Amino acid sequence: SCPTHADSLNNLANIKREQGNIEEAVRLYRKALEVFPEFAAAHSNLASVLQQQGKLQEALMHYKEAIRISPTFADAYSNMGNTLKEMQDVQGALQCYTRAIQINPAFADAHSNLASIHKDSGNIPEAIASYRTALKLKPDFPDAYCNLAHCLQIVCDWTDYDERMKKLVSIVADQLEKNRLPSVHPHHSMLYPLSHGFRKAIAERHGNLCLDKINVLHKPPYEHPKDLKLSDGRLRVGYVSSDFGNHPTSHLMQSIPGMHNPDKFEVFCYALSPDDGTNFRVKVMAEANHFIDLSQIPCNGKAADRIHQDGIHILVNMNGYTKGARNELFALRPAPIQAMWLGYPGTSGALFMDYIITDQETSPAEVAEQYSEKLAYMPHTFFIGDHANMFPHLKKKAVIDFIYDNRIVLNGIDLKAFLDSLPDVKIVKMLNMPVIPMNTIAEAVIEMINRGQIQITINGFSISNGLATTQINNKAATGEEVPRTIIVTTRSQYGLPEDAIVYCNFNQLYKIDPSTLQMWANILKRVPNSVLWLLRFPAVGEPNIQQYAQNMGLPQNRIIFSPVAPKEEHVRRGQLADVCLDTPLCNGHTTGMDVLWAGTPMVTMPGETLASRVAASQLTCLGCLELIAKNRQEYEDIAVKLGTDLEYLKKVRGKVWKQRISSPLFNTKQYTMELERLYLQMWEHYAAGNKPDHMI
Amino acid sequence: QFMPVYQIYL
Ligand SMILES: CC(=O)N[C@H]1[C@@H](OP(=O)(O)OP(=O)(O)OC[C@H]2O[C@@H](n3ccc(=O)[nH]c3=O)[C@H](O)[C@@H]2O)O[C@H](CO)[C@@H](O)[C@@H]1O
Repeated sequence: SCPTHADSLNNLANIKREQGNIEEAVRLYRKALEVFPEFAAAHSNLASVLQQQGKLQEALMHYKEAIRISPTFADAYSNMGNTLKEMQDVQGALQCYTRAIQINPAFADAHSNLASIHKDSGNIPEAIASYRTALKLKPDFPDAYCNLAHCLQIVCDWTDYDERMKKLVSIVADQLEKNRLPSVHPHHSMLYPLSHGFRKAIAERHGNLCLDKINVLHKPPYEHPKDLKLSDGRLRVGYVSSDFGNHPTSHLMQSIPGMHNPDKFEVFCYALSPDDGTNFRVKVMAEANHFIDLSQIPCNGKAADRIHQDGIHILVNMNGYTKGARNELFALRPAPIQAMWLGYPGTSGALFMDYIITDQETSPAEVAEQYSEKLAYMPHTFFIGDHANMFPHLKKKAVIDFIYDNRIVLNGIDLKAFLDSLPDVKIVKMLNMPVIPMNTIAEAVIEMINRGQIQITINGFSISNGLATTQINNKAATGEEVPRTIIVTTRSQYGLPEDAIVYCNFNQLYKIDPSTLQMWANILKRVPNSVLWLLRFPAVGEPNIQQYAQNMGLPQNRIIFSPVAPKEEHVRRGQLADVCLDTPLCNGHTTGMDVLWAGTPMVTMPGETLASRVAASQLTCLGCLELIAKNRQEYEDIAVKLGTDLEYLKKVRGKVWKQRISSPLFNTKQYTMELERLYLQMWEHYAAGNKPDHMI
Repeated sequence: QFMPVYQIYL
């Protein structure tokens, strides 16, 4: 039992760890702890390497031993807190982080970890403060700097934005050049001016973390099917998602599994998350051929075994590097063909994914180098929404003349019966828009809006206030049910001037960048009386956006903020705007479908990353190419023309209002059949004896 | 409470 002998083995393991050989490091750390057990450093190092192998319980054990041996070991506290956070023990993580700060007030890593815990809980102001404290203790701290950079992005804090972006690029440059895990998350990387190669390298590295966690399983490669004989001529497709529930993913594709052709396909749905009781989860469980709750199988080795023995041919990754992802399942390759579909707007960077389902308008062959996987093109757009199914009451509308189409709006499944009950109704032809003229009925509706009342009854029909949806029917409010009443939606509800062009953007404020606010300021200045409609998403960003708005010459009233609303109210109130200004940095993907379903045109400026070219692809599939701008000048000009030429605004709004139903954008049955065609191409390729290659 | 941001007049 020689401590110097164990010290030499410990340093030997540290070298082997720094050579990316986690298993040799493990062997030597345990070798050191067998020579001299009371070796606090060896316990913590073996804990760190076991933590990244995924053996959290064992890592926690060795962290406690190191802290027992030397209680002043603040580093073991913060790293034990990281282990507890990975175990969903946030309570214990806080105690570890705060006890480390108590023991060593100058220990920056504990402050940074405490900032991360606040960030994960939505406490962005407090996460910012703790990151700043950590950077004050340790100025060179890439994890603290990059995470703080994301927080400032979330709240639209653009102080020293240009210098920050350059520092982020250099940090990623260095970390990639030193074979270290980049401090920028791959999902965040599409917000900073990195090279496409930098982005792909970040994604590849975050995917190799999965390999480090599955290599400890020692699982042998699987035998994959080579035909459809056992499947009865059916192609077995497995959709893996942690978002079968009240998540935007289900809001886009919940009707897709039920629309597969049962003669050719067998649909497997693997939920990575437990049942949240929402109707989205109910619909997918009912309509899918099989539904497997992989959240009941934590072991990725066994969960991959379950997928393999189900006989999946094409396994679809709908998470990417997002919350709830379990891409270790895809790393064990239980299926012969593995593809990325919707949940992640980027490349996996890794080789356990073979394809990425996209379109030619979002992923052109020129930028086909930003994707590690091969490209699988869909006919028009890879993007789909379930708005035709979730919000059919928004299929037709009516207005009240106090003749705009977006000032006092009515929607309802039983609307046409109510309009026929009224004596005088004017039909503005275009299919057409009824107008309720000013009369005792209209007076009562406006009184209900003004008085703050929840609902009224007119000729026996239920007239509901658009702001009271959640107390009239909570599942109608969340989009789980179609409203059974008639809903009134006015500009006075949200403070929109009744005589103004209303530009809107209901995306999260993290997608706005200083240049985008500059373009919007230019557009608002050139269109007199126009307003910009944004959401408190988050609310702490509202003063920051307002501050930069004043700097660009816009007075206070030019930008109007409104609270975030339930899914149904959010989509319905998009009817009140005239034009939607999309965020060029990161396009509104689900928000883009939401605004287009309302019949509201959307000006976009496609970029180079997939995240920046989705809205353009949506507009191309819709059939509105005049809304797609090739540069900043054209983006501003298009929006100004829509805002100043009311006749042109009227024609384009009618164009969107009709092509939402006519174009394939919202036709889920078409999308599924084309998805099936692409699936069959991929299998024909593979069964012919071909490793994955581009599809068109 | 569902009051509007401003009110619509006669
Ligand atoms: C950059 C990014 O992360 N993009 C993803 C995002 O689209 P996208 O970026 O458009 O959407 P978000 O992740 O920001 O989520 C916004 C969601 O909140 C809803 N909402 C918004 C405002 C409001 O007042 N009320 C309300 O209910 C929207 O209808 C939408 O469902 O989710 C999609 C669904 O997985 C993915 O396909 C996209 O790749």
